[PDB]
Amino acid sequence: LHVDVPKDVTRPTITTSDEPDTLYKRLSILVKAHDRAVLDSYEYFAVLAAKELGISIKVHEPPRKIERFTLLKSVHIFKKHRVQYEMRTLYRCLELKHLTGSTASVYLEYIQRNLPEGVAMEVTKTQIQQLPEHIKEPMW
Amino acid sequence: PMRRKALPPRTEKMDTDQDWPSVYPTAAPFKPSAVPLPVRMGYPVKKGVPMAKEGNLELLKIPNFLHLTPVAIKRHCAALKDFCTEWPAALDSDEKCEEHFPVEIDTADYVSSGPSIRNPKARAVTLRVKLSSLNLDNHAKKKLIKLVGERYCKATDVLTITTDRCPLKRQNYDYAVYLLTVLYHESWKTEDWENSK
Amino acid sequence: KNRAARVRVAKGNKPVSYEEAHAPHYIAHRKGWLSLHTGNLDGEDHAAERTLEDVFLRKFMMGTFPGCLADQIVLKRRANQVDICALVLRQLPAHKFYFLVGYSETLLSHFYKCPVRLHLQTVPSKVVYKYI
Amino acid sequence: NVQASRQESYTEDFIKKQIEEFNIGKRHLANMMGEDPETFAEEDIDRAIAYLFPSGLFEKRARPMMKHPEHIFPKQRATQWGEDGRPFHFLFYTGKQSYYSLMHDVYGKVMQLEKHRAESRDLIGSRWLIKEELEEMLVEKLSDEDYAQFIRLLEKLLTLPCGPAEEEFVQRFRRSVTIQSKKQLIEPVQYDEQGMAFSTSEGRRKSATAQAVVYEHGSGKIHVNGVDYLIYFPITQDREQLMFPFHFLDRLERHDVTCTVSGGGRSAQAGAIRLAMARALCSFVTEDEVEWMRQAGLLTPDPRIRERKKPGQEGARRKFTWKKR
Amino acid sequence: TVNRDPTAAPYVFHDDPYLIPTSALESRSFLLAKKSGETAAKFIINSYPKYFQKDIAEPHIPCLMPEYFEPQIEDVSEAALEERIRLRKVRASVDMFDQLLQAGTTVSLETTNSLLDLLCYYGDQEPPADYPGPWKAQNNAERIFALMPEKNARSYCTMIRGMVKHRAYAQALNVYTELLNNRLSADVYTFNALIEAKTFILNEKFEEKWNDILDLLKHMVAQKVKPNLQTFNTILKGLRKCYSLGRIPALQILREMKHIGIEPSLATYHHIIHLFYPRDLSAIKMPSLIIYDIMNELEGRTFSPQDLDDGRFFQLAMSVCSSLRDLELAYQVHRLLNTGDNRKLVGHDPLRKVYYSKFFSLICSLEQIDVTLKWYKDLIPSVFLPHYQIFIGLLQALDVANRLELVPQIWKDSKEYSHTFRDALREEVLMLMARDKHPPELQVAFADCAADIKSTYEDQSARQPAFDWPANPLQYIAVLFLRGGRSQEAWKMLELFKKHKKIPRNELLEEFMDTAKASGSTALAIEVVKLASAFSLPIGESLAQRVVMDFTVDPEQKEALGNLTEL
Amino acid sequence: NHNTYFALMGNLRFLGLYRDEHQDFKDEQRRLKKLRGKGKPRKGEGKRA
Amino acid sequence: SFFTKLTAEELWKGALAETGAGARKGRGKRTKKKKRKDLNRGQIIGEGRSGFLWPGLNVPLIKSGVVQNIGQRSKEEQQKVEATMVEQREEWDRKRKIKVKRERGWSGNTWGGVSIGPPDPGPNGETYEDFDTRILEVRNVFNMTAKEGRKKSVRVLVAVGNGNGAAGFAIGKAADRGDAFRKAKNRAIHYLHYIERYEGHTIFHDISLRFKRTQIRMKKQPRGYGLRCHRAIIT
Amino acid sequence: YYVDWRMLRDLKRRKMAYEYADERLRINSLRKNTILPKDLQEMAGDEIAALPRDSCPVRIRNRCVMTSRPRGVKRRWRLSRIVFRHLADHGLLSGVQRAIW
RNA sequence: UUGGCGGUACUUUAUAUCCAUCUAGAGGAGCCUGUUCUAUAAUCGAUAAACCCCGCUCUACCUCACCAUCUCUUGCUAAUUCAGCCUAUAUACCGCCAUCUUCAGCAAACCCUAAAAAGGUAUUAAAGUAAGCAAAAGAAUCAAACAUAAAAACGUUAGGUCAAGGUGUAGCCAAUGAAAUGGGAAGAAAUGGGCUACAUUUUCUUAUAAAAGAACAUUACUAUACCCUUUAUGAAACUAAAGGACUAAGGAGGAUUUAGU
Ligand SMILES: [K+]
Ligand SMILES: [K+]
Ligand SMILES: [Mg+2]
Ligand SMILES: [Mg+2]
Ligand SMILES: [Mg+2]
Ligand SMILES: [Mg+2]
Ligand SMILES: [Mg+2]
Ligand SMILES: [Mg+2]
Ligand SMILES: [Mg+2]
Ligand SMILES: [Mg+2]
Ligand SMILES: [Mg+2]
Ligand SMILES: [Mg+2]
Ligand SMILES: [Mg+2]
Ligand SMILES: [Mg+2]
Ligand SMILES: [Mg+2]
Ligand SMILES: [Mg+2]
Ligand SMILES: [Mg+2]
Ligand SMILES: [Mg+2]
Ligand SMILES: [Mg+2]
Ligand SMILES: [Mg+2]
Repeated sequence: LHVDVPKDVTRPTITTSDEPDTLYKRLSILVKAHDRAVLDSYEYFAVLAAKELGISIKVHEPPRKIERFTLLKSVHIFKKHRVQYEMRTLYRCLELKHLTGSTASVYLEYIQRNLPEGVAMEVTKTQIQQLPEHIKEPMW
Repeated sequence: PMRRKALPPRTEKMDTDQDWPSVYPTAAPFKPSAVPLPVRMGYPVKKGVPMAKEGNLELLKIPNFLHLTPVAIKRHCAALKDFCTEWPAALDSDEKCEEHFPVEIDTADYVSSGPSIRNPKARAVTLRVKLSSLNLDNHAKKKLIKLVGERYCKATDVLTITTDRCPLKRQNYDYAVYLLTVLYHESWKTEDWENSK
Repeated sequence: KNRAARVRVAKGNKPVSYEEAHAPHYIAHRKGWLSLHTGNLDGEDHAAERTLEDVFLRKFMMGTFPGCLADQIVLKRRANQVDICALVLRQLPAHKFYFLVGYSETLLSHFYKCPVRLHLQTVPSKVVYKYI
Repeated sequence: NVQASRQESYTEDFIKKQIEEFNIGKRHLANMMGEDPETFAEEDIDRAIAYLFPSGLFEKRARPMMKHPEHIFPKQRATQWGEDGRPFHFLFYTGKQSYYSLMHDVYGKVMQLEKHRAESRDLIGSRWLIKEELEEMLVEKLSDEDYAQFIRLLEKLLTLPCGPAEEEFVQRFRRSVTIQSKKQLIEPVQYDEQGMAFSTSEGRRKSATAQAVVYEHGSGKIHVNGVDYLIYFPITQDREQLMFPFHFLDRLERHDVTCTVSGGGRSAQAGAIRLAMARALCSFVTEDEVEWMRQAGLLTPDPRIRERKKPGQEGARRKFTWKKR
Repeated sequence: TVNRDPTAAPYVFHDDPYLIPTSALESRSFLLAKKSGETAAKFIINSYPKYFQKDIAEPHIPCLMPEYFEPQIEDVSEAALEERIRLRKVRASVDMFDQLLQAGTTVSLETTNSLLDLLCYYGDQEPPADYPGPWKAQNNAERIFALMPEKNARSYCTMIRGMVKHRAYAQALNVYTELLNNRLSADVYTFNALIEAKTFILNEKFEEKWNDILDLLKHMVAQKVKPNLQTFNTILKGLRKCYSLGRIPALQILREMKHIGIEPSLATYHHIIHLFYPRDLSAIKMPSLIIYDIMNELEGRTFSPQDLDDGRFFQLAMSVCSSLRDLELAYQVHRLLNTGDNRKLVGHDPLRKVYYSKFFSLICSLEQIDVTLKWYKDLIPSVFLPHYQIFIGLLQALDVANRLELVPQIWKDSKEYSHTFRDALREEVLMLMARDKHPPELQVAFADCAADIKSTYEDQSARQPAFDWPANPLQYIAVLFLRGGRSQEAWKMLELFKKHKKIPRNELLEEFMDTAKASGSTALAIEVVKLASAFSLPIGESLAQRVVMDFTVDPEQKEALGNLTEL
Repeated sequence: NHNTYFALMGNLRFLGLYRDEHQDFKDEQRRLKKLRGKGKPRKGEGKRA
Repeated sequence: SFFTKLTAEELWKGALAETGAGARKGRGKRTKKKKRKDLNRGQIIGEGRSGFLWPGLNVPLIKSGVVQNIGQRSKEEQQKVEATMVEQREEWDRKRKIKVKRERGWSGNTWGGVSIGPPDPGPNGETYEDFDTRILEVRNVFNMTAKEGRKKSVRVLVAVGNGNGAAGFAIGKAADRGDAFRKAKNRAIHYLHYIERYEGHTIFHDISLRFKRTQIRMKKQPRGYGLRCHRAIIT
Repeated sequence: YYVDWRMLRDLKRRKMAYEYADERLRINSLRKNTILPKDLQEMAGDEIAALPRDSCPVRIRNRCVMTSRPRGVKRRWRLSRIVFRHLADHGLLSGVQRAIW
């Protein structure tokens, strides 16, 4: 828009509660896809998004898995003649560190809502909390 | 009854200094009439060039990132900063975290495509605590290590409690915390039969 | 001789699209997949239900747009959203397409209990990759 | 009466429009990616297209492309005659006006040199351009006999006395030959906390992988996976394989090796260590010796690996019994 | 973060060149066809529910399940009547209520009130629906009200509201009198309906009528009932009848609204504007200034739906700006529309196109051409597809700014919006282009535009059996061809004056002659004489003599020219 | 649910919102076969009494 | 089941048995052969046996300024629309059998003497509408091949002329008869003799000749004598 | 309509095994142990036998959902080898390709 | 004249292949399994090369399509004088394949011939030419190469498959359709493939394939048979596994033949 621009855009209401926040020591995001190029583009979007919000991120590529199975090519007899099929799974692991519970929800929503078709995520949150108050003091 | 005629593509009216994020606000399929790029895709025929964007099923088959561009992502995260909260500065190291927060609770989420959001693996929870963090007498630590069996790792001195028996994650989480309390309190208790070791 | 999904040679007068020209061994090499979901990835469930839904969704669109489909449809699943991307010939009047889009979306959203959207790109005529 | 799509020959106005659309495309692609249009380059274009249109097709000719029209559109021979219909070139009716125009020039040069009347190896390590390269220069298609005749005529030119004009001419049809360097790449020499020198190298035999850490000074103490080599390798043939690198260079009892081999069987693990030690031992030997090792098989990775089984037959090559008739 | 895409149609419309609405009629037709397809699917889903019953969605989605609207409770009990009332069936509920009375089974007063609510609100008529109303003295609602053994305040109140909704003002007032005699107390909603009744009724004396409505307000304080926003909005909407005498009363209400603590909404200002700025206002000499104060009051505020006339405000505010010819005020009104999410209260289809049409027309008239083109690209087509008169205003603005080089471009845009065959627009484009002389490059560009507008006339002629080429377009298209290196085409167009029997103008005839002199073609010069003879124009003879002196005529030409001179 | 698919699509074909090329093919083969006199006999009136 | 239903293209391909082996080797005395039909020819989108009326699909979306709603035709009205469609369906079928007569040649079952039209336009739009083509012989010769055994080609002899002195002949061979007609017709236009006619109706003098073992004895005749010659010579 | 009468019988077998799953579990639990008197186990051995034969879950056969083929089916997609190859060879299965290696 | 043939010559030749060369096998013994035959009240199809652990990555009921007995007649669907049919024809077909084959050709548009049934090359060139499919290239086995896979046109064998599904023609419709219960046997006879053993480069035990201690011909080597127990799955053991005994035959297999670079 050249001349016609919003004046005071409405922004969502964020209210700070009195409950303490979760503390995630680690947060591993394992994305899976049949296509390597899609993971490269998603890895760029996720690393850029993390860096813009202040999150610390690292990336590595777990070894790919190829599952192969054999089928019978003909409809009837001709046993020795087969057709083989495979499904390839490729992985990109985004290991985040030192996240509060509010930072991990907004980030995961933003990147989960933009998860391309054919891509599956496996978030593995690792929370750190104090000891139970009963355990803190031995009681007989 | 004259046939309807298609308008010229709107890319023709697009300036080179436009606000592209506005053109592709959200994930959409590739629209050759809205993408102002002479992109070509397709294995070319001999003495031929790759196919053009209009009527290109291959470009439609791609999960494009037009909505997610470096300009959009930076403008998006600028809005999303208000949501984030600051990590406590004091916990600048992993060792510092173990001192004040010795208990590590592992929970897993799964995101897939389908009508149902249910995955059986989301109920499982895993608690990890180091016995050094627990206040254990020489008697207690030996009793704690014998009861837990293979859950304790001598090399790392970490006790691992994995709870998936309960249906929900809030139940499995509360159960592992319960298992720790009983094991700790039981370890301190001394039974008469223990003197016969 | 192999017959699967192979449009055979005649006398150089048979138009074939890019999708039809390429035999099965070019899948993942020269041409991609028409459906993209997460159900065939490793350690994923509900492959059978995604595959059955696709078979129906393709027969539904063929009958609902009889003679108006220039090429096979592309199905894209994100979260619980379904997206159908079809190349459609410009045969029908414009207002008729608006009727069939509203109808096909509402009907398939109340049948599979997911949000279904239809994306139509109109071509002047079928695009010919090569004459074989 | 054949009805197939004709060649869509590209006129100059067509390609000119394809270059204006590309020039407007770059300004849009630059605006999308937030880069400066003036400096945006072909390399940046390919990177931007790969992000915005991720494709995982194995063949890269089938992937999305936004290239300058010159790269994609095949450059075609233009019209060979004017509006009046008179061909532009006097050799038009031969059908190979460019091949025969070149054979006309070289035959006229040969005649002047022969009429008018030193070492001919002005250029060394060069080859004659291949037929595919010549065809591109002439912008037309040649036969094998057409290529062979062109070379025989060019060879005759070199035989004769050649002024600097001839040498420059034949040069245009000579392509520089690059002789691949089949020589070993020496490893670095790191230093330990104690200060001893040592080099490291990896080795792979079958499915086994090894990481040796040869030390410059030692008494011949080889430890595999924190164990001695007599204990780890109870078979003589495996120990002999570890002896080959040092024995060959008469360096037995002069180095201390620490190995870490994981994967494979007993023989594949000894072979993997042998290569890893030979590559690490390169840093402590003269270049003449490194070539001596290469010519003895010590530095070449063995490519022989287990072959896959094929459906319809007993083994990788073993076929099911042909049933009696 | 994202803003409106200026080069795209509204998101509702399908993003394909074949499927983009060219005209405003197609915009409504395309959406109505979409709504029709949605209703065709909902009909099938609600008529064959057994095929739409398997639920595979976790979490469960209630809004994607088949609906059931017919009562499934067969037994005749107070509970069964309550179900029908919940489903809002009017006739079935009356039958089961009467059957319950026939048996004599007890019915709760609250349940009997739920029946009256349904009957009173729908006025005894089944709810309107699509598938393959004054108050009636003898009706179920009034009958059931009498049969009621025990009455409560709500029962009377429901009758008063339903009567007023269905234009039973006189009866509703009588029912209220009964409520007072029973010593019951009404609610705010009932007081609002009663005020709506006194206003709609025509009272001979306004002073009496106004004092009556105030009496209803005074009884709202006696009964400890506090007014709401709708109460004041209802009073102001009634006052719009008496523009002259409602000004002082109307302002007093708004001051009382703030003191009470009720916040004026967009609807409340919509009514004050109507009352102070009449559309049929003869006294335009000295208009009121209240509109300026209102916009200052609402500057930067965000508004939400709180009344049924909130949408009307913006369309009315822009209209008042156009009447006053104040473009500064128009920016304030549009600026308010952009704050927050005020855009949602612009109006519906009838009022959305009036606001922007009024807005853009004011911009073109009173704004610099440079800015006028910025607004043009933003609003069109993204916001609204304009009618042809909008383009005539834009072309006139270009003429006033001495920037006619853009007139060809405006034509190309007009063709997308279904103005290709508009006679009024085509006559304006050619007129401005050919009104005065121009440099050679500009004339060549105008000639190409003139050629395109000629094809529209040509194609229309071929398709239609009976076609008339209007005289003025013929002159403009011919002049432009001569001036822009298309003289050969202009000579062919000279014959079209005779084919359609249009009288060539004196200016055009002499222009053709001037070009002929430069060309030096006597033959072409005589061609002009031929057409002049056809229409018996007096100047034709003078033109023939002019040719005699301009060019050397061959003896054959002398005989041919002499014949035409005689003719 | 093979009954839901077959019944639902059949109802849509009768409402004019779906076109079954397979059914239209079979419907015309029955029409031609009946004209040839090879149509389905009525129940209880078969060749065998 | 709804999932065992195939498309029309696949149904007709199988039922017609065109690609089947038997047809390729010509092992049937073709008769009563199935004829392909398009079933979507007269079907309008939005029209069903139940007769429902769908605004925006099969009926006007707005009528006389009123936004239409869903409706259904009465049993009588639907029986009329159904009847009208049957009439159109039958009308097309009768037209399929209707044909336009073409003059026979020397005999009813022979190609000799049959006009096949003018030759095709030339390289630079050189039309030959003034030329007529006639067939003089159609032969089914055979070449024995290892792959195909007896293989058959169509050898056609044609003559062309403009009726004004210019005429020519050529032979065209192909595997398909239609192709042999095109090859011979366009080849003969490249071999146009010009024949001298006395006064435009006869030869200048008697002509006796032997070509190989064929003898021809032509005689010049007066006007009104007509052509009294071999049928090929008359053509 | 299901593909054939064999698929119809299987569907009923699958719907009657679901109804009798809890019952056949509770009764069969009394038999799969050594802690209860053998008289009770012999009586539970007959209560399970008396249940209808179609409740028995070993009488279910996995058939191609589209062609009702009893053998050749792939359990992950519930399709026969012939039907699977038609969808895979046309690019209609998401991520399935031919195996070249 | 073309093709096919020749106990007609003269040259190339095959690359785990025609001969020679090399290694381990089949052919003999015992078992497992297919087929044929016999045979049963009791499926079907494949059945030289290109069937014979083949459709089955699989039959106790189910599966099942077979036999016997009993039963149902608008009998899965929204509607239908309709539903349904594993009924006949793969010699009506689609679909999906085998085979020559990793063979080098196929088809189409032109052009030429003292006529052409056909044929159309010479490179120091003499009538052939310009494009498609196959091959090639490319991609896959996640550096590189090689290799392996994949790929392989048009035709040949009316090759295989109406029983994957669909479908043309003909046939059944109180039955050739639907459902229930119980059965679907048997060889030991020929033959195909496989497994195991016949041992000393072996047998058992601990380790780990290093080394050591025993065993080593009458029962030593040596049964995945029969039989006898226990366990697993199941409602059902008729199935599988693990032990126990019990032993038989087997002493490196005629003609001939399979595979491997
Ligand atoms: K076949
Ligand atoms: K046997
Ligand atoms: Mg082997
Ligand atoms: Mg006859
Ligand atoms: Mg059937
Ligand atoms: Mg089973
Ligand atoms: Mg051999
Ligand atoms: Mg044997
Ligand atoms: Mg057979
Ligand atoms: Mg059975
Ligand atoms: Mg049975
Ligand atoms: Mg039967
Ligand atoms: Mg056959
Ligand atoms: Mg290849
Ligand atoms: Mg046969
Ligand atoms: Mg059948
Ligand atoms: Mg059969
Ligand atoms: Mg040993
Ligand atoms: Mg023994
Ligand atoms: Mg048991």
